[PDB]
Amino acid sequence: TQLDEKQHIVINNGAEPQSFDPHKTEGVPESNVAYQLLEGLVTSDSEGKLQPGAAESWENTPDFKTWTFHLRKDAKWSNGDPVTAHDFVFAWRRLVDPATAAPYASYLSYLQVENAQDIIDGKKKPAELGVEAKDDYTFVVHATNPVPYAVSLTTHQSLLPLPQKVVEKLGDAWVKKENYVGNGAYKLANHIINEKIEFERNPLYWNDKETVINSATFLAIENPSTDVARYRAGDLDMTSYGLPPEQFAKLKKELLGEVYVTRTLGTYSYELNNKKAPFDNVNIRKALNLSLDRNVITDKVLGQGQTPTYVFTPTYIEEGHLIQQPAYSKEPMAQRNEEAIKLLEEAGYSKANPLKFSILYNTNENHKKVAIAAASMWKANTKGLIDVKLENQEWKTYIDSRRAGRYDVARAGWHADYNQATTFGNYFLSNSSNNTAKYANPEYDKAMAESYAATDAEGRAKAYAKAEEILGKDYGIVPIFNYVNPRLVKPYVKGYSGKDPQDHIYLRNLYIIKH
Amino acid sequence: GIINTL
Repeated sequence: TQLDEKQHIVINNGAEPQSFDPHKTEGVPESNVAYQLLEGLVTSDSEGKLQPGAAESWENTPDFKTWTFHLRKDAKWSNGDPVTAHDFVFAWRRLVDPATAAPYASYLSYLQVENAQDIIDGKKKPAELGVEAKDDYTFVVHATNPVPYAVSLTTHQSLLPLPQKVVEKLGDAWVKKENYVGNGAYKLANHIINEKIEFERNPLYWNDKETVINSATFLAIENPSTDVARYRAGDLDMTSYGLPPEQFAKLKKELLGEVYVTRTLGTYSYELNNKKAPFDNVNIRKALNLSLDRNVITDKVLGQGQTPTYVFTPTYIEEGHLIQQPAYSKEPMAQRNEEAIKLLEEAGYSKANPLKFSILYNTNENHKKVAIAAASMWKANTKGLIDVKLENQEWKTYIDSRRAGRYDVARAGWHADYNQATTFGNYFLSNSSNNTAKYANPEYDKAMAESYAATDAEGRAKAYAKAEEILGKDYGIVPIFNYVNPRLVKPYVKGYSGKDPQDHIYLRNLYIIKH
Repeated sequence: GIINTL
C-alpha cells in the first residue's frame, strides 16, 4: 500500500449535537465535534495515551496539588489570535460560572480546584477560581486535595480553552459557523442540521504538519441498521458505536477485519427520577431493580459482549476493584420477583391499578429493543403490577427532558471521562451538575468527600466501594450492563484501534491508505 | 459523558 492522495473520511456521529460550545453540552456527539475544533492542555493518541496539546510541557509539585503547564509561545487560534494562559483562565472560569449553566460545571470541583465548588454555589465570584496565568504562557492550577490523575482530567471536553477575545465580543453566538474560532486540528466547513457537519484542516494548528486527513464529514444517523446499510453501500467509512444485534455474528464473519469491539468503561442504566412520585419511594426503586433480569438484555436482546451489572461504576475501572455487586443479584429470579411483587403491593399497586410510567429514550432502534424487553419483563415478572409505555425523543430533546426532570424513568449511558473510578463516583454527588437523577444522600457525599483526601489507591478504592454500597442500598438507579463499543471500520481507514479507554476519536490520528 | 448509542 501507500497513503491515498485523497484524505477524506466519512464518520457517523449518530445525532445532531446539542451545541458546539463545550460549556453547553454533556454528550458524546458533542464532544466528538469539540475535539476536532479545540485542543486542551494535553491530548491523546489512538489508544488514549497522553501527549502534548496546547501545553508543550507540564509538571506537578510532589504533593499533587500544584500543576504547572507551559504553553506554546507561538501557538495561534484559527483566526491568528495568540493562544495564551489567559484563554484557559477565561474558559475554566466560564465553566464554573453559574451564569453559563454548564452541564459539566462540576468537573472543576472533581479536579479539586480551589474555590470551584463555592463558585458553582454562587458563594464566590468566578475570578476566585484557583487557576492563574503566571505569565502569558504559564497556566497554573491549584488543587485543595492531592489529584495525582489531574493530567488525564485535563483531556476532557469541558476543559478545552475558548478564544477569550472572540467569546467576550460575540457572547454565546461565537459558536455560529461564521464566527467559530478554535485551536484544534480542524475547523468548520459546513453544518446542515440533521444531515452533516463538514470539517477542513485548520492550517494554524500548531501540529498541522502531522495531520493527514484533509477533510471529513460527520453524519447524524440514529439507527444502527441504517448506519450499517450506508457502510455496506460504501457511503461512509466508520459507523457510530453500536450494531444491530440480529446482524452482529454475520457481520463479524462476512466483514472480517472490519468489526472492532472491546469492553468499554461505560454503564447502561435506567435512571429513576428520585424527586418525582412515585420514584422518591425507595421501595418502588427496589422493586424495579429486583424484577429486571439483566441477563435477558445482555444474552438475548443484545448478545454482543455487554456484561450484566447491578452497580454504577464499572468494577474494572482503575481503583474500582473493591466495589461489590449487591447480594440480590445472586438470588434466583423467582425469589427476586416475589420480593418485588410484595413491595409493589405494599405500595398500593395491583393488576387493576398497576404502576404506570414511560421509559424516555433517545431515538435509536437498539435502545427501543432494550426498552421493549424491560417493559415486557417488568409486567410479566410482577404478574401485571407494572405497565410501561415507551417515549422516544430526538437526542437534543431527550437531553433537555432529562436535565429538566421531565421524565419518570430514562434510558441512560455514562462513559468514563478519565480512567479512574471517580468519573462515575462523582456523578451521584448531591451537588453534581451531572446528576439528573436528583439522587441525594449525605452519606454518599461523605464517603466520596473522604476519598479526596486519601493519600493512596487502596484508601480511595475502599471509599468508592462504600459509596457504591450506599447508592445500591438506596436503589438510586437501575444499572443494567457494562458497554462494549462495536463499530465497523473500512480496511482502508488506519489509526483507529478502539482501545482508547475514553473512546475519543481524533481526526488528526487517522489516515487513508490505498490499494 | 452521556453515550448516545448502544
